[PDB]
Amino acid sequence: ADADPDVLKVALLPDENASELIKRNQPLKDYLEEHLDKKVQLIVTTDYSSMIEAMRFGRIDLAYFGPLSYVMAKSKSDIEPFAAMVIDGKPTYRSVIIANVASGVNEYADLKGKRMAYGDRASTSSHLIPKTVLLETADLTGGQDYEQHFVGTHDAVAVNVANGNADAGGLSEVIFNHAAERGLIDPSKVKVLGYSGEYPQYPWAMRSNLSPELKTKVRDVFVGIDDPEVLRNFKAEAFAPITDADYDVIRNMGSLLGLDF
Repeated sequence: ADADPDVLKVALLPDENASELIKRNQPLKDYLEEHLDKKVQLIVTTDYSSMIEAMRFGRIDLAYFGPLSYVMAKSKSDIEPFAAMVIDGKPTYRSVIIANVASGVNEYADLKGKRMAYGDRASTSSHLIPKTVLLETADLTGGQDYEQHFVGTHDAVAVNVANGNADAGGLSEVIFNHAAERGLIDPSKVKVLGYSGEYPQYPWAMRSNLSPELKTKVRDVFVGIDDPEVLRNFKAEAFAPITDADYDVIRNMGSLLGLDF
């Protein structure tokens, strides 16, 4: 492995359409090239598992993880978290549970015997969180009391609920709220059932076998971002420092999915 590579391979969690992600992250790519004296290569893998595996095998250098995919990767490889975005005045985000207006699902309890859409099995806000909400509020167990299907991206969850392939679904609040704006869905075809509580934001992480000097520079450059043109695409105010212990809440919730830490 190279401790100080000329090119940084930077992976983005595939929570949306790859073209949408590359677009959103272009100003950040430019900012990093300037302040790090590196070439940056943006990567979007096919799914969450393929991103976790690429990290374990040393094929990527930096990664923008979701909370659950981060703790899974941390259990398999030597990585360290270093920054998360502050959006709408907080370093947290929520899951939204939505229903198709034509399904007869008017509240959580009505999901009994119906079709629920989740994103990736390794997703926090499109799997772990909404599954937990349904259990705690309505005593409903996935696969036992309702049908569960995994459709991949958060974009796909919104699309499958809106077109009638699923009766209800769970996804990130922010991704849902911009789905009509992007023309993914007809907003009159869906309604909101409820929201989760607030959970820690997506962590940026890097392989720990980068040089100590390079690791310090990466941390400092991200936490120092105050350029409005980089922040605007993310609707963010800042990049905050983080620690591994900030994700213990997710480790404990993951017991429900059979994960041990």
